[PDB]
Amino acid sequence: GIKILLHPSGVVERCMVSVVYNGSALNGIWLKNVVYCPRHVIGKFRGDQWTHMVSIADCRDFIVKCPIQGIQLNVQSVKMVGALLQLTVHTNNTATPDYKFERLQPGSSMTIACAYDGIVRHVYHVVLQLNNLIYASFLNGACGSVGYTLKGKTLYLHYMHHIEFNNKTHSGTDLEGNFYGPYVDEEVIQQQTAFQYYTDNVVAQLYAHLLTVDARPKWLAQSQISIEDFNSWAANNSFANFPCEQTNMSYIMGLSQTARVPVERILNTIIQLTTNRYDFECDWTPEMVYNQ
Amino acid sequence: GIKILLHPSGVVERCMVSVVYNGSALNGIWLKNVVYCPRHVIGKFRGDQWTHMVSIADCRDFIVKCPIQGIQLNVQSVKMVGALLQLTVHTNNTATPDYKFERLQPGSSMTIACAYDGIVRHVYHVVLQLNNLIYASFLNGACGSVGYTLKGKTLYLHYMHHIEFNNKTHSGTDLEGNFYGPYVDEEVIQQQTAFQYYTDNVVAQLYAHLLTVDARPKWLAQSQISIEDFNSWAANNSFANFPCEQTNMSYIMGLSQTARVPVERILNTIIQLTTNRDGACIMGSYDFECDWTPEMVYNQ
Ligand SMILES: *C(=O)[C@H](C[C@@H]1CCNC1=O)NC(=O)[C@H](CC(C)C)NC(=O)[C@@H](NC(=O)C(F)(F)F)C(C)(C)C
Ligand SMILES: *C(=O)[C@H](C[C@@H]1CCNC1=O)NC(=O)[C@H](CC(C)C)NC(=O)[C@@H](NC(=O)C(F)(F)F)C(C)(C)C
Repeated sequence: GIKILLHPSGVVERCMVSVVYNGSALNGIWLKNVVYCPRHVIGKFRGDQWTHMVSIADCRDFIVKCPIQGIQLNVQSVKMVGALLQLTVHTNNTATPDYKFERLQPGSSMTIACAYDGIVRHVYHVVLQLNNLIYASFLNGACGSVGYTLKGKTLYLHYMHHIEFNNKTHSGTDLEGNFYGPYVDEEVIQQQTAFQYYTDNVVAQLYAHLLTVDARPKWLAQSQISIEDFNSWAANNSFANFPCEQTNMSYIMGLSQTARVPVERILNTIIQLTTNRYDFECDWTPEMVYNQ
Repeated sequence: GIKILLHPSGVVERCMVSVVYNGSALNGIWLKNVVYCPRHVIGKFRGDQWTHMVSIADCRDFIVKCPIQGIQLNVQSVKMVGALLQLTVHTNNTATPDYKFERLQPGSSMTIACAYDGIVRHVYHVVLQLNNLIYASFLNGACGSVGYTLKGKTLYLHYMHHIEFNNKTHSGTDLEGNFYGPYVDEEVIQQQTAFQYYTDNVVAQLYAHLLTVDARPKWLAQSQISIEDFNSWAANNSFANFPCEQTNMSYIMGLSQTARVPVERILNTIIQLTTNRDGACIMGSYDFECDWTPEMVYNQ
């Protein structure tokens, strides 16, 4: 069948640590001799206050533990890189894998390893939406949880949790310390970009339905529409211009011959399905549906 | 938010191993000094041929390796328990956690750690259906992959994969060697019982939609139907008798309160949706999903 595929959290679990600073506690990941955690554990500051507030944070206050290895690390250097803190410790993590800090483009998926007190409690699947927010699930003390993927032996880190917004949305930074979207780690109302459907993922979801549930459903459109006529419709109906990624076409084309339904009909079905309308319609990437 | 939550797989990766027997390769789990793996690694036998074929199987032909620990295991004795092989090794797994073999009932969820060659490649979420099948995703060499849950420190093993049927459905045994349902590890057509929706889980899906997507969607029924009037309809529309588990009512009654929508409207919505859905996408699904359990939607 066709399922939402997640990446095994084992390599991330061995690197997770807990970071507690003067009553505030969150999570952090431990790679080589550096621990990466959100900067707001030292306090809730704004704008350019961070440089100076990090400069006076004494390392003896950074209590860092890695429960899965039963060792308490000692901080020696503290450096702010973006909106993250790089905590240099004496002990090198023997469980460090070959990794890479890869930034996500909107529409791509990743595995969140939701962690509390330095221990991963849940893992689940999210996709970065065009508003640069993820629709996830976090409670107090979850900041520092990472979103990742895996390509063979290499851990690809994409995300670290920072803040939750009113409409059940979440934003954080990449492991280089830069937020996704115009969002910051400040507890104020922040304007969001209007939502837009990642069209390639909507098309991938419908094809997954025809390949597993029903080869010919009733709501499927009988007539085609051109990509051009769809893209003119999409510019006024909050749908992204198709195709979002030119590299998704070889997947979608292969999916359409497997399903014996040209993408023109799927696009038309998307337009006809606007009668029936957060939404969760873009969790299925064309790669994940085609490869499996 | 309300998400499909999987259990962290690191405990299972440290215990996974690969078992190869005369060109046949599949996975296995290694707890204490015994390896568990499906019995058809020694051949594709039928009926009661297993006990004789296992008793003549040379332990020197079992090539067992644990790639995450760099250990190659040596098999002392082999005994068949149910449809599973228990391969005694000379080395105790140091990473063995406190575990328990717990058989699932239909309607309950578990995390599948899909492995190949002793290494888990994908983890995903499935729910045991009333036909005692799971709707999963497996290729050749994936047998031996386990489904599991975690309650704090104890690892709860529920399932080990053995066979895939034509309609993209999968079956296997619990870790005690007994299949779920009347299915066996033989490559012939086996009658499956008709599909039936786990009503408690479909109720939990619509409640999940009301709590994170849209509180008052256009397809939510305005009128109610009683549980009994629903169960009369359920017997003719492939829906289980509500409730499937009495223990789900404490969760469902909780979801009713915070959503300000009683379960009677959810049940009447289920009935209306079977005739006037026309492509509505509930919780990211164009289908009735049994993947959302009331406990998972209510707890998180
Ligand atoms: C870090 O672990 C916590 C966790 C939050 C709370 C539950 N969901 C989460 O992800 N993050 C914060 O408390 C964060 C601190 C800032 C200094 C970064 N603040 C928030 O997420 C707040 N949100 C806002 O005030 C908002 F931005 F206006 F939305 C709440 C109110 C604590 C959620
Ligand atoms: C063990 O690793 C595999 C897992 C399979 C491979 C394809 N998808 C899976 O989940 N088990 C088998 O290949 C199994 C071996 C028997 C001796 C138990 N055979 C099958 O699953 C076959 N299915 C049938 O013949 C069926 F029962 F009629 F459906 C196929 C045809 C190889 C899938």
